[PDB]
This record gives sequence, C-alpha cells and structure tokens, in this order.
Amino acid sequence: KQHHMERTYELRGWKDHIEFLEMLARKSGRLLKGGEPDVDGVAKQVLNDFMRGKIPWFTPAPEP
Amino acid sequence: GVFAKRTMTKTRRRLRDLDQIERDLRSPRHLQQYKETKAAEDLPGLGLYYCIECAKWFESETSLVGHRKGKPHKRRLKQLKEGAYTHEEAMAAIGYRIDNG
RNA sequence: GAAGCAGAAUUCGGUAAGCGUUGGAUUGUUCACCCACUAAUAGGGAACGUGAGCUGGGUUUAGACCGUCGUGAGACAGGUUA
RNA sequence: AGGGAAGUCGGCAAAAUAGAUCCGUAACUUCGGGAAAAGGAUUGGCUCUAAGGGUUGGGCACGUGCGUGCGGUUAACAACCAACUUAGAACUGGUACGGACAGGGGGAAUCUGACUGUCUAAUUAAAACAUAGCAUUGCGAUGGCCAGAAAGUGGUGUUGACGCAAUGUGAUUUCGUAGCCAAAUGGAUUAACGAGAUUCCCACUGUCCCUAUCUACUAUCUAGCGAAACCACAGCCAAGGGAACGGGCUUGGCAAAAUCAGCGGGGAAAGA
RNA sequence: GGAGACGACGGCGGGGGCCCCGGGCAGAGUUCUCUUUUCUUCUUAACGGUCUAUCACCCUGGAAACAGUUUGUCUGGAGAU
RNA sequence: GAAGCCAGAGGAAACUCUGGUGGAGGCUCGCAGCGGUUCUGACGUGCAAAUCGAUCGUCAAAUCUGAGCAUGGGGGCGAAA
Repeated sequence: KQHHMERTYELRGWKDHIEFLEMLARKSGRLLKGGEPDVDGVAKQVLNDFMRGKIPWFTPAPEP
Repeated sequence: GVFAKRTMTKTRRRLRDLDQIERDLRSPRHLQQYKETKAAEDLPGLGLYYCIECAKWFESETSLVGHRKGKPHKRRLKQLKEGAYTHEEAMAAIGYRIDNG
C-alpha cells in the first residue's frame, strides 16, 4: 500500500517508480559521480527491505 | 586538481570546445541541441543550473555563484573575450578565401 | 549416389582428416546446461591400464567453531575457516 | 591507441582517491556515534586593501624629588616599538597551480566476535584466548586453598564475607492493510569496532582483445678469484623381449672430430 | 620534627642554551651586469660578594551596588580588595 | 571534542536554546619504536639454520625497554598454542 511506503521512507509525491527511486536516492544520498542518483542501488535496497520484512505487506486471505 | 590526469587526453574524456561555446552564447538553438544530446534526469541539479561559460552543470545555485568567482570561470571569460579559433581565422592566417561567384 | 529432389532449402548414404571446428553467462555445485556469432561450432588418443611445468576442487598434519555419536580421551553422516 | 573485467576458481596485481579552505552529508544507533559518510566548489604568481598589538606620559595651592588638600575621566590624545596570522580586491601566465615530495578509493548488504588487548620464535593472527558484566559453590580461624621427605616448616596472611578460593557463562538489549495487552517500547533482523569470511554497484585501469617499447641490474664476453649437489657404468630411436618393466639382448632405422648460447620432453634432481 | 623521599598526563608562566633579525670593526668570497653585498670571529667556567626575582606569610582596616581574579572559576567576616 | 565554567535569549522556578571556554577518553589519523597481514614478491647449496622489499596492525596504553632478583624437568611458567 502507498501510505506504508510513505511512512517507511518518509517520502511522498511520486507518480511512478522511476521518480520514487530518484527521490529516494537524492534523500538518502545514494549518488554516483556528478550527483547522478544511484537508482540501481536504491532499487536493490527496496527489494531487500521488501523481502526481509521491513516494508509492511501481506496477501489477504480469500473470503469464505 | 584534475581527476585521473593520466587519461585526460583520451577521446572519451573530451570536453566541449570553445568555438562551440561561442556558438552556444551567440545562438540559443545550438545550446538547445546540446541539451537534448543529454538526459535531464542524470544531470547535476536536474539540468536547471548550467553555466554556458564553463559548459558545466552544477548541483545548486549557490554552487553556480560559487564557481563564477573562481579563476577557471574567469579564464573562460578571458578566453571568450579574446575569441575562439575558427576555420575563418585559419584561412585568414594563410591568406585564403572562399570564392562563391 | 538416391529421395515429389520444380526452384530455394534440405534428408539419407559413399570417397575423403587437405583445411577449419569460436566468443560468453551460470559454483545456494557431480559445474553441466543455456545464449549468440559462424561454413561449422564433430568425436576421440598420445595421462586417467599409478605417478616432479603452472594453478583451482576429490584433499584430509599441526590452530578453531558448529551438528551427530561416546561418560571421556576422542571418533565421525557431516558443515565452515586459515 | 580503441574497448573497459569481455581475463581469471576468484578484480590477484595494478590503476584510480588522497593535503588544505568552503558548501553539504542518509539509513541505523546503546543518542556517545555513524562522519573525513555520500556528493560538489576552489588552490600559482604579482600589486594592494582591511582587521587582529606593546611601552611611556595628565592640572592646581602650599611644605619641599616626594607629602597632602583638591580638581577630571575626550589620554576617545600623542611619541616610540614590534611580529605572525586571517579576510577581501584587481592584474597576470597556463596543457599542469597540495605542479616534485607527501598523501583515505567510495558505497549496498550478509555471516561472525561486543569493543581495546594476547598466543602457536621458524608454514595457521582467527568465530581461538583474555576482558568487563552475570550466575553458582565452599570457608567465621582448633577455618578454606596450598606447599614440603620432615621440621619449634612455609605461603595465602601486613588476610576476615563490599573478603578469599574454585567453577560455568561471557558488553548492552533479549532471555488489524495494521489489533489487544503490558512501565516510549514489544527487541537477537543488536549499534560502534575489525590485516576475520562472502556477494554486488560506481570509479578505475595492459586482467584481457593483443601485444609493443624504454631504463637499471644481471644473464653475455674479458682479467683476477673460484665452490657445491650428484656420480655402478653409461647415455639416438622403432618393434619384440609371457611374469603389462628396459639403457645393455634380438631384428631394424641409422650413424663423422671438437664446440658456444639457450631450453625444460626424458634420465638425474624434493634434508622424497 | 624536617630533609634524604619519590606516580602518570595536560595547558600556562620565568630562566639558560640553540635557532632567527639589525648596526659596527676586521678578514674572506662574488663582481659581463646587479649586489652599502654573502659568509666567518665578536666568548666568559667553577667558586664568591652584592641587588633583585611566582607561592606564601605579617601589619592597618572591615567588604553587597559583592569584589579580586586565571587561557583554564577559584578566593574572601576562618578578614578579601 | 566529555565533565566543569562564562555571557546572551527565554522559562514562576526546575529546565530549554545560542555563542564561547576547557581538554576527558584502555577514542582516532599518523613519524619513531614494537609487531608481523598480503604479494603466483626477492631469496631457495641465501646477506641470513627465518634475511630483504613493498604493503599492513598498533602508537599515551592490557605501550616498549635495560640492569638486579625469583620460579628448575615427577618441575617451572603459561591472556591455554
């Protein structure tokens, strides 16, 4: 859910995943040479946090 | 200081030429062309803070006003005051002209 | 040489080793399967019927930890590190 | 050169970063840190400007250089003397401006030990040991733990439970698209620290495509000096030589003095 | 009773020596050009006399409107300035 | 850049914030010293029966080190290999 990501990364206002990773990289300082964002490393961090139980997500059970 | 000065003269480490800077200052269209030859999201400061004089992007307005005091910026200003070297000057050096009828 | 083998592309077979038979990804693994380029990416011997060119795994002196067994010294179904 | 890990078990090695001034710096955290995080701007010379100090010295009335009784805080003034920093500005050379030297590559994670520290002199520096912290047991002196052959023997003991001795463990923490209960939190998915082990990203490059060139010291040749290992005898192969082994035998091929630099197939060669 | 007689570390202050700058005498070097230049000597022991040197102590006096004061906040009616 | 201290702004006070001062730590970079991580390193009948080079760890202390003395093999000593 979107608000879970908002309280997870203290960030808001993205329209797509590329913008989300760019703002996350600029906020966390994940920058390459010239201040270019480290979108690959930030995506790796997001995927690792998703798997390691740091971002809240679950699959709802089917109703009877 | 110059970063990785050993490979400074390689073709992949080339910088923009001073006559190109002259044409960018004179006509905005060439400068716009040089802008779509780059990607805006990977530029320092998202391409908003750009010095045509030094042909360089910067992360912040305070960084731009910072470099304008520096002697690289003043050397670029001095070189543009003397004028860049062109093919017209190359022909005038040997006394060559172009006949177009 | 033969084939409903029109052509194009081939399939099966014969003489032939003259001449070639590549570049990579993958070690939570019998490293064997994938990808592309290519004319094509054929298979073997001279080691493996024991055995001093170089270097990774089987592989295991002395240090150390975990798992199983044993009262214990220790041994191992084993796993890791130098 | 161009490419940039295509090399390799594995980025081994090498390259790249590096001083200082300024801008700026995330998660996590035991709130101390992380942090020089990350990511950027600048650095020469010359001519100037500005700021930052020390020492000496006040007017009357008397007695006669001091004693008084006064009067004043524009000394906010003069004279003399002195050194190193900091900031600002113009001009100027440039392919370089910490110009040699000197001098962090950085980041995302996982495992692991709390950390600083210690050991296998001469193959292993480590998750080993120690450490502080925690828990248990014994002892109130005619006692506990020990030592000595014995002793009118000695230690702990110049000791007395906030102590001594032996153990085990080894910091701290733990032990409903988002609810309830507990003294902000519900944690070990534990911060910092590391010549510990592992994967990846950027940068970087002769690791590679695919090699080439230069320098010094050798190797080489000369003068002088001068060993050792090893050595049954010796040294070209092919086929056969039942005991899966030929260098000497058989049958062939062959086969020409004496040498020098190299090479690592074979014989020799591993305190084998 | 004192001395002998006593840890480690930090900044501050005094003194000696060394280093640095200026003038002068003498000597030496440089000198196409420049350089009143660059360098060298210019020292004072033990032992004594004399005059002074932080701390501290003594006398007068009695401090709030508190004061003195170190780079570092200590001191004073148990008497400060 | 820890306590402690000074000044200013608040706050009824207790406290909060800002600019300084100060110089703690089995802190940290790093010269010496001590040690010994890595190199298809050099060397391998060597300079050496353990040396050389680069690189590395630590560097105010559980640091390094001299001389004198004590512990002696059924032992000693051992942050235990």
